[PDB]
Amino acid sequence: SVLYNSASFSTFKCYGVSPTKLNDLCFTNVYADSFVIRGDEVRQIAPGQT
Amino acid sequence: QCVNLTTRTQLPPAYTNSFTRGVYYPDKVFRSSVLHSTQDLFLPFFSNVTWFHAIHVSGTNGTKRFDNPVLPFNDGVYFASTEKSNIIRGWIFGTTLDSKTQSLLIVNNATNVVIKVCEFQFCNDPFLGVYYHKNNKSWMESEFRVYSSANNCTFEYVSQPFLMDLEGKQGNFKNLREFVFKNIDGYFKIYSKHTPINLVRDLPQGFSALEPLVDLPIGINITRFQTLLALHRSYLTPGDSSSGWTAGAAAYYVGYLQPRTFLLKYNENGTITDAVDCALDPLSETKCTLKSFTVEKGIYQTSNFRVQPTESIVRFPNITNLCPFGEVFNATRFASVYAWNRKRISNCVADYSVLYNSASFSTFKCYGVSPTKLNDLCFTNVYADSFVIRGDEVRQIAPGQTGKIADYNYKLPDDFTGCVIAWNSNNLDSKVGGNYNYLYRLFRKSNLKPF
Amino acid sequence: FELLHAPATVCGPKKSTNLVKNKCVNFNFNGLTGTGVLTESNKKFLPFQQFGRDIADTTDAVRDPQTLEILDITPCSFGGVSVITPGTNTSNQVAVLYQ
Amino acid sequence: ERDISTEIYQAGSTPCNGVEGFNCYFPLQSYGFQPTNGVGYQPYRVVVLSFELLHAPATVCGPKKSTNLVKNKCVNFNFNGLTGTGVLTESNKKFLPFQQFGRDIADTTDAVRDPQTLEILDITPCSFGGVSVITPGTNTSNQVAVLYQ
Amino acid sequence: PSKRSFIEDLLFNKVTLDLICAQKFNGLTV
Amino acid sequence: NTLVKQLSSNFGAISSVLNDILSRLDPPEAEVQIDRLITGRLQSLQTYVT
Amino acid sequence: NTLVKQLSSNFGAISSVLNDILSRLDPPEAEVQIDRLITGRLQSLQTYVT
Ligand SMILES: C=CC1=C(C)/C(=C/c2[nH]c(/C=C3N=C(/C=C4\NC(=O)C(C)=C4C=C)C(C)=C\3CCC(=O)O)c(CCC(=O)O)c2C)NC1=O
Ligand SMILES: *[C@@H]1O[C@H](CO)[C@@H](O[C@@H]2O[C@H](CO)[C@@H](O)[C@H](O)[C@H]2NC(C)=O)[C@H](O)[C@H]1NC(C)=O
Ligand SMILES: *[C@@H]1O[C@H](CO)[C@@H](O[C@@H]2O[C@H](CO)[C@@H](O)[C@H](O)[C@H]2NC(C)=O)[C@H](O)[C@H]1NC(C)=O
Ligand SMILES: *[C@@H]1O[C@H](CO)[C@@H](O[C@@H]2O[C@H](CO)[C@@H](O)[C@H](O)[C@H]2NC(C)=O)[C@H](O)[C@H]1NC(C)=O
Ligand SMILES: *[C@@H]1O[C@H](CO)[C@@H](O)[C@H](O)[C@H]1NC(C)=O
Ligand SMILES: *[C@@H]1O[C@H](CO)[C@@H](O)[C@H](O)[C@H]1NC(C)=O
Ligand SMILES: *[C@@H]1O[C@H](CO)[C@@H](O)[C@H](O)[C@H]1NC(C)=O
Ligand SMILES: *[C@@H]1O[C@H](CO)[C@@H](O)[C@H](O)[C@H]1NC(C)=O
Ligand SMILES: *[C@@H]1O[C@H](CO)[C@@H](O)[C@H](O)[C@H]1NC(C)=O
Ligand SMILES: *[C@@H]1O[C@H](CO)[C@@H](O)[C@H](O)[C@H]1NC(C)=O
Ligand SMILES: *[C@@H]1O[C@H](CO)[C@@H](O)[C@H](O)[C@H]1NC(C)=O
Ligand SMILES: *[C@@H]1O[C@H](CO)[C@@H](O)[C@H](O)[C@H]1NC(C)=O
Ligand SMILES: *[C@@H]1O[C@H](CO)[C@@H](O)[C@H](O)[C@H]1NC(C)=O
Repeated sequence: SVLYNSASFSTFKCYGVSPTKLNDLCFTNVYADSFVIRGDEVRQIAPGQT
Repeated sequence: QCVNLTTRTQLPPAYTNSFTRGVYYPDKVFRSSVLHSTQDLFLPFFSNVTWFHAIHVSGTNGTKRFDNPVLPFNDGVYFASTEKSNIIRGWIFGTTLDSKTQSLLIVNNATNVVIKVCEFQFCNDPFLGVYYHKNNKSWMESEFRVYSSANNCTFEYVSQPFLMDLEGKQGNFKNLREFVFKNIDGYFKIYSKHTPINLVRDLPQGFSALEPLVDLPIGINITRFQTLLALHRSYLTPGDSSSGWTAGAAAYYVGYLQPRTFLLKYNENGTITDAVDCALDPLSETKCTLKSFTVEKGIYQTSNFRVQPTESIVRFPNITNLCPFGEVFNATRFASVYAWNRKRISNCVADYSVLYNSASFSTFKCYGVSPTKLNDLCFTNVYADSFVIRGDEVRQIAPGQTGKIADYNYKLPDDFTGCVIAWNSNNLDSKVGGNYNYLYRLFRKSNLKPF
Repeated sequence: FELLHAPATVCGPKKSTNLVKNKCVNFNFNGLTGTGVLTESNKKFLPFQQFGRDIADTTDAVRDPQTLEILDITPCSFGGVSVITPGTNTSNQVAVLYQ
Repeated sequence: ERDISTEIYQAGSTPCNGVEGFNCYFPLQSYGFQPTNGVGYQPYRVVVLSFELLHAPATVCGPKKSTNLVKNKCVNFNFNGLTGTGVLTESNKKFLPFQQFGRDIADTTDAVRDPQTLEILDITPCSFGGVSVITPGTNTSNQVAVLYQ
Repeated sequence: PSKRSFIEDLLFNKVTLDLICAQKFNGLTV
Repeated sequence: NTLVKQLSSNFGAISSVLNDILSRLDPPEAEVQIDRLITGRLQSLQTYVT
Repeated sequence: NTLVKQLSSNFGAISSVLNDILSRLDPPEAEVQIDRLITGRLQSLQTYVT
């Protein structure tokens, strides 16, 4: 919570889990990806979205 | 480090009935006094498993087998070793088994359980070697010839030290060590089981379940593997390194997993004691349908079936309506740049594919659509345009591209579904005295609208 | 190119494959998709009629576009499976019935 | 899945064999990024977080003040996200070392392993029941009896 | 061939018991 | 007969033919159409059983 | 026993436990999931009563 509150990311939306609830749940071995894309593609990453 | 051995004797492979071994705990949830039906990777019951045994047959030119071949991995492996003198030692997993790709290595080198995933340049005949010294009557590890190099690697684990016996034991095989290796979703899952037995060959008919041990987070591609044996060198094996050796008696069995559905019986302590394979024979299918190990007498409806279709045919009306599409291209005379001709095509069948490859244009490029896709879609009131330019305007003539006055004459739309088909014309548009027939625009008052 | 303004006028460069009968396969006659046995027919169509039907709107006939012939439709055989057992206590044999 | 292969694209019916000739394109193409461009040209840094659940003992999650353990009185609990209510008591069903929690016929959890002290506990939902009223009729009187079943 | 009496024949011919293949298309068995 | 006739009904889907929906629609949009057809036919079968 | 076993199906939701759905979702996004689960269990209970 406090992490993304300060960072002020422009694009942020979470699927299948609420961002406010994220502090409560417990996971196993969270992954993290990272790359750089063109502007249009930033509005083009989503599950089942061609 | 390589010592590629000799003196091997040829022998056909041997196969064995696997009986009902190979059941493991598929989930980490306690259950008691229930029957659970689940589908997963299991070893099918009563399957032919490959039996590789290392033994030195006495006599003149006796059968000397040192079987450490490359075995495909497929989708999982069941590996059961029957042992009395500690010959089977470790496993090597990979795809190309050289420095080009990562290669997992598990080894039990008599002191630690060493797990590495390093880009080893593995030898053709990797092994470890135990030397027996006659005076002290002691057995000691002496050769470690597995990998020539080790680089570019991330995971590594080493366990606590121990001192393992290395004596060559006579008699009969008595220890049974059986393992299951799976590779799912970046996880290398290992299951194991250990039991005292007494048998000279084959597998015991007793049933046993296998308990998870570790799930290594590796995430490497694996398609082949190999096992490692501990050979014996002493005064009884004269010769060089390649021939002066003998192999202690050992045997291991390899079986392959397949996706199957099992009915598993949990006891009151939660240890799996029985299982039923739901695709072995009609009786087992009935047991799985009825969800019990006991069925009374009668007739039971158990499944359905169908005759699977074997081929597929597609029939469409005989095509007899060709297009004049190729006729506009075969134009004896081309129009001017400003007076670019527009052709309308409708009530026909698009046939771009044959024209594309056969003509072999100099500059064929298309944006936003593939030619094959163009055959699989529809268009309404197809339009065709053509003109003549020079070499430099070819770069200029493009979607969303500006340029000179001639480029401004025919401005492509910024968003325009179309693509360029240009070809050179030197043997037909060249005149020794100068071809002044065609005229263009070099200076214009303003620009022009698209199309 | 343009679209979504009028009924389509140029479409579908279509390839055709050979015809097989007496073995149930996937078929496609002018977009009529399905599976089954193709066989010769005796029912006669009027010149403009493409494919027949039954009381329950089941396609039990078709006309081949190229050779102008009437073929039937008869599904791949299927049925239930039954196991006759004398009891797991008494014996371990079974007899299988395909219905 | 990831792909770093760099081989000549061969859509056309011509064997390129790494010639980069006609109808032999190179499938991987480069961006062009300059600050003086359009509104949609600016590069974006995308970071995708991915989770997975109910596959192992929990190892990554937030900092909540773990409280003391109270038993024999049915209270709210939260064991690694497995929320619920019920009586917690000592368990006699032995767990194998790799097993975490047990379930029942109805796929309901009735046993858990304590993440801190590494001990097994039972979960039995609080006592509950139905209530019935015995009445002689408001025409006669207004006394009633209650039956807990 | 079937040892049925006269009245049984008269009763069997008054009740009329392809529709079966049409219904057989979608996994309906009798 | 009626149990068969219920097959030739959209039940709110785009097309009553199961294959023709998936032939011209992406997976995660056609999923809801197939899920509507499934429950329609399931109710039409439950009625006959009762 | 069939009723009890039917109690633990997905019916189209993400998971079959109401507590799990409530734990990781905002009510505006959990309402539809819970609605699907409710209609499934309601159909099951009506079948049992009949
Ligand atoms: C590869 C050949 C191999 C050898 C020679 C081997 C020997 C070996 N394993 C032992 C225990 C054990 N060995 C293991 C596990 C392993 N041990 C390993 O070498 C590896 C790689 C694993 C893990 C995958 C375990 C878990 C035990 C304890 C068994 C028990 O007491 O329950 C023991 C002492 C107890 C005994 O003999 O019963 C020996 C001598 N184990 C082997 O697997
Ligand atoms: C199970 O084991 C192997 C699987 O490869 C098969 O072995 C064959 O055995 C026959 C004799 O029965 C030999 O003639 C063949 O040459 C063997 N195949 C080899 C060596 O590749 C065996 O047939 C398999 N059994 C079944 C029923 O498939
Ligand atoms: C078995 O393998 C382990 C792992 O390499 C060996 O342990 C290493 O031994 C060397 C020898 O001096 C040390 O320098 C390393 O620090 C050890 N690595 C450890 C402890 O992680 C072990 O020696 C091998 N067994 C034998 C008999 O050599
Ligand atoms: C994982 O397994 C192997 C290792 O890379 C790959 O299979 C190879 O595929 C190429 C191209 O199809 C072939 O030329 C090789 O012969 C294959 N190797 C073998 C041993 O058959 C496979 O593609 C890999 N897949 C992924 C996703 O990494
Ligand atoms: C950049 O990284 C630093 C690391 O100290 C961090 O403090 C800062 O918040 C980061 N900037 C962001 C997340 O915008
Ligand atoms: C490995 O075996 C090959 C096969 O003949 C041989 O040519 C090579 O010399 C061997 N490598 C050694 C002995 O190091
Ligand atoms: C027997 O093995 C031990 C191993 O430590 C060695 O020290 C000893 O020298 C060996 N015996 C002889 C006679 O070399
Ligand atoms: C392998 O190691 C070499 C060092 O010799 C390094 O240059 C190379 O990048 C490494 N490979 C990978 C995939 O990192
Ligand atoms: C189950 O566990 C108990 C408790 O130790 C033990 O006495 C018994 O032998 C075990 N096995 C069986 C089959 O009950
Ligand atoms: C028409 O053009 C095509 C390709 O441009 C060519 O193959 C064909 O021979 C031409 N037909 C003529 C010139 O009659
Ligand atoms: C198509 O080809 C077949 C095969 O000879 C022929 O009988 C038919 O007349 C042709 N034309 C049409 C429209 O089917
Ligand atoms: C059948 O079951 C009965 C009672 O369980 C038993 O007495 C009898 O021996 C069984 N039949 C056989 C052939 O074992
Ligand atoms: C109860 O019912 C009787 C019968 O209708 C009526 O006469 C009487 O007024 C009612 N109320 C009483 C008894 O308080």
